[PDB]
Amino acid sequence: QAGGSLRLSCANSGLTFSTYTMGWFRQAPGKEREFVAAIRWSGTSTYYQDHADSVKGRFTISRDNAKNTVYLQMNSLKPEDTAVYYCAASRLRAGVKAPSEYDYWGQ
Amino acid sequence: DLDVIRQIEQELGMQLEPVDKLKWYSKGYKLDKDQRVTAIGLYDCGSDTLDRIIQPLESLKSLSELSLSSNQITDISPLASLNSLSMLWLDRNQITDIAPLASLNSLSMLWLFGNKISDIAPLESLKSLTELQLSSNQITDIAPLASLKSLTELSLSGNNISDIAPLESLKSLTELSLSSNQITDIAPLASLKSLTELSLSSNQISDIAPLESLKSLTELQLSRNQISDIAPLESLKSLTELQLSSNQITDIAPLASLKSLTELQLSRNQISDIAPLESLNSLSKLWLNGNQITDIAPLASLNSLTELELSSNQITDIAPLASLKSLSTLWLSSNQISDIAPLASLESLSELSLSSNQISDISPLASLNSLTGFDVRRNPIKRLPETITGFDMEILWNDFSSSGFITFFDNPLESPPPEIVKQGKEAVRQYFQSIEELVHLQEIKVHLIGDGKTSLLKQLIGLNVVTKQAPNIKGLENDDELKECLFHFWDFGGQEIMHASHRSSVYMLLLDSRTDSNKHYWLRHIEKYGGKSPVIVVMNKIDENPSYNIEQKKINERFPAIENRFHRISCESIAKSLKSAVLHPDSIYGTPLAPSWIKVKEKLVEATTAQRYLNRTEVEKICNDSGITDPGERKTLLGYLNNLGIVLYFEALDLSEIYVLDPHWVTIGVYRIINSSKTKNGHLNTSALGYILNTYTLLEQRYLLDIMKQFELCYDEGKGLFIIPSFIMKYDYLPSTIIPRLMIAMQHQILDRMQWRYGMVLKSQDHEGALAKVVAETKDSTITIAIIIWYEIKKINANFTNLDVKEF
Amino acid sequence: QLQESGGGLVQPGGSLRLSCAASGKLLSINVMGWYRQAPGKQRELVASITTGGRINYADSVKGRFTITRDNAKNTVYLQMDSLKPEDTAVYYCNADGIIAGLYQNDHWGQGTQVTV
Ligand SMILES: Nc1nc2c(ncn2[C@@H]2O[C@H](COP(=O)(O)OP(=O)(O)OP(O)(O)=S)[C@@H](O)[C@H]2O)c(=O)[nH]1
Repeated sequence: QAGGSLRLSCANSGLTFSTYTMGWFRQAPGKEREFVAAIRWSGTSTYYQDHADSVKGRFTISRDNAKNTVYLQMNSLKPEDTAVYYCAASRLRAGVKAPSEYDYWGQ
Repeated sequence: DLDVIRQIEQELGMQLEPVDKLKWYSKGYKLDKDQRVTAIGLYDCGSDTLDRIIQPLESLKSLSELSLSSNQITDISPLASLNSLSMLWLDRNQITDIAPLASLNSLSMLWLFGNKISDIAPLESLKSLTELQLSSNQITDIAPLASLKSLTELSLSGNNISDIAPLESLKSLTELSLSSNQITDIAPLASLKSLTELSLSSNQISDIAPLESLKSLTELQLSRNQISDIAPLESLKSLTELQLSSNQITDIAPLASLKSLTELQLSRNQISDIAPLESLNSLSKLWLNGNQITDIAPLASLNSLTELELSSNQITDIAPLASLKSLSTLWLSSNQISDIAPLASLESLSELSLSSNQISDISPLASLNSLTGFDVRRNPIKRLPETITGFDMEILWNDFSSSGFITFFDNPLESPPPEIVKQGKEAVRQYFQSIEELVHLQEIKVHLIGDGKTSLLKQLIGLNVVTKQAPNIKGLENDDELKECLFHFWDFGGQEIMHASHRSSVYMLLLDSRTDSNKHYWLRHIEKYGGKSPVIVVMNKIDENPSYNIEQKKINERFPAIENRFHRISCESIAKSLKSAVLHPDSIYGTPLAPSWIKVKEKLVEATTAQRYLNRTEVEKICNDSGITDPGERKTLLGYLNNLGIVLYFEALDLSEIYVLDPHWVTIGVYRIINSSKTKNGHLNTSALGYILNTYTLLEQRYLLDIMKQFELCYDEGKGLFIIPSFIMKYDYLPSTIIPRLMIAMQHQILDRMQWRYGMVLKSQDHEGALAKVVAETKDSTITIAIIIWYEIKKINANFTNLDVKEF
Repeated sequence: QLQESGGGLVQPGGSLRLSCAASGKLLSINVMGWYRQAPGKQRELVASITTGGRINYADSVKGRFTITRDNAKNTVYLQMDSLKPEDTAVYYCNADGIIAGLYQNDHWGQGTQVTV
């Protein structure tokens, strides 16, 4: 419901991991895969950890290494912000914060 | 008569078929010369068959064979007038009384095992019997069979028989089944000599005294008893099979006298050595599990073995088992075996039990491609070998020993996760192939930009250039996200101190209520110089004026590197703002580069912390130590070394003596000479830099002299004179060093030594005579002109990126 | 004794063929069939067949499992199809007959694991 909560979990098993960054992209009406929140987490460490537009507090991003999962927490959801979320994996190791390198699309 | 047969057929609704020699499961009839019925089979015809067929049965007087097996009948009273029978099948029925079976004077074969009989008196007049099946009944005594001679096969087993003496009267038998009873003495079974098969299974027998008399036996079943001495069996060597299962025996030497024995079950005993089993080369099956035996070497001479059960024994070395080749099953679990190398030659194996041992390495069992069962539960296995996934089996983590399965349980599996190995063989293979199949920087610099600095030094517990880690910062050590992150803090302050060049950083702008008038200055400085670094504006000393707040929205929208990172504290949200600013795409904290780059960076730091200035030759040498010689690659490496503020590098040095340089000394050097109370007056002495400064010497003195002329900060004039200069044209963010750059033209228009340290006087030496003077006003951010000058001003301000200017 | 061949891990909806051969020691087989043990359950009949050709089914695997027998070579085959995940058990062989002149209505096999 409007301004509620919604935790989405995206799991990846047996892949590069270290050479991989997980980014969430929201685009329902062909919105050209707009960037929402990415994380280059390596164990307890985290390198990129950046947001866009709605920013933090509104949207929370976390990663747990216990089951190799990334969690997107939806809070104060604005009804017009209706879009479908996709997981994307970046693998290039030359140049941090690589949007165009999110080639391996998730589920 | 076939009419009688058809009558029976429609009464039972079953298709009786003209058949041949009758069997216990037969459901037809047998004819004769002139088509007379002699043999009839009623297999599973219902429980009401006997009372409904006896009139047709007695109708024909030529019947001699009756099969009513598994019909589940309770009364056999109708079986009285059919006195012409010879064979009778009555298996698996609920028959309790056999009294009607008295008038059948002729009977040669009687099958009655699956019944509930308890009294066998009525069959006392059955003279010419040759086969009796009476197993699994409730009988307790056998008197009436004494009168029964001419018996060849007898099965009295599964009853409560204790006395067996009348069997002595019977001496024609060939097979005797006497088992699952309560028997203690077998003394009657002495005068028998035609017996070939003897089944004296579960009983309380402990003294096999008379069996020596028997000599033609080929099968001897003696299991689940209390026997201890097998010396009586030493004399007899004709038994193809002799089973001695659960018992209490310690010596097996009498068995060594046998040579034609084929299958030997020797289970659950106290036998110590199996050396007597060293001459039985024809053994095909051996079951030796659950015993206290130590050495398997004497078993290295039975190459005809095919099945071997050695489980739950005290065997440690398996080596003298490599000789056997035609082995198919091998159960030796619950032992103390360590390595499984001397089994790699067992090419014919098809089922293994290696569980509950102290085995660490599984690799040797690799060539045994024929294995259809392998069970290694409860062993200290550490690493799973490649060939473990090369077998045509699926993997289970269950506690069950199943054929066609690779099984583990209770194993300290470290390298392969137990969850991975319990997922399946495919998961094991993917995990191992992934195992078969960069390095980040984690550093950042922070320049504190005042107009305060000690207040933010209170959060550190420094003349710029100080190093900290996540534990060092108070309020940001709670987050383990940035535990391994380096922080570099630089800070300065003053009026004429101006070092624009001392992303890849974070700038915390500092404000105070009295200095808010000059606020656009440092913000535009961050926008122009520095990089595209995140900016955090903080207002300090709010206690003196608790009612003053700046319009943070307007400056936040004016400067897009802020994004609402503000504080209004006096002397924490500072830690949150710092964390949210460090991890930004417009900054480098996590950047993936090759590890060779970090080795080169460490070597460069080691060289620069002492040398303090590298040569281009040495730079290339260190770069090619890792083989890197691409100008772009080396340029990016030096840029990441400089923008992080560990080893500086400029594109305007133009000096072959110094390529890169150490900020810990080469910046503090400029700091000392830029103000020493001798430059305050406006002129520095000829070479009295040793008076200013003093690891620093005269060679470094003139190194830095050349450096400061190269940075376009002063001019050497003549005779050791130095300037240090630190219409209506208005500049927002008046560059601090624009007068130092406009006063370099010293051998040009100058009247006589006339400089304000904020202005100067000029005297044109060109055509005609003109007197000029340019002076600056920091409080108004303006420049004045008294009357080439504009050309020099433009040439100096050209080194700015979108710097707004105003002319009046 | 009864020797069983088969078993393993099969995806749901798959198929299996569990074979069961009685040794030459077992002489007069009337009823031969298949039973199951689930984890934390009891033994229950799956199928039984007789020398005459009477089939007894468990009423839970009716129309799902098929029992076939050869009497010449005393062998039973359980052809199992569309295995729902409630069948993840250990299957056992039951026979009646005679070994060395003794008759028991319950001769059991070792058991074989079927997982889904
Ligand atoms: N006792 C005390 N003194 C303070 C406090 N805050 C500021 N001050 C005083 O302010 C002076 C320093 O002002 P500050 O804002 O740090 O200027 P600065 O950093 O030295 O100069 P700058 O150009 O880089 S901004 C010190 O003399 C110090 O005593 C405070 O919270 N407690």
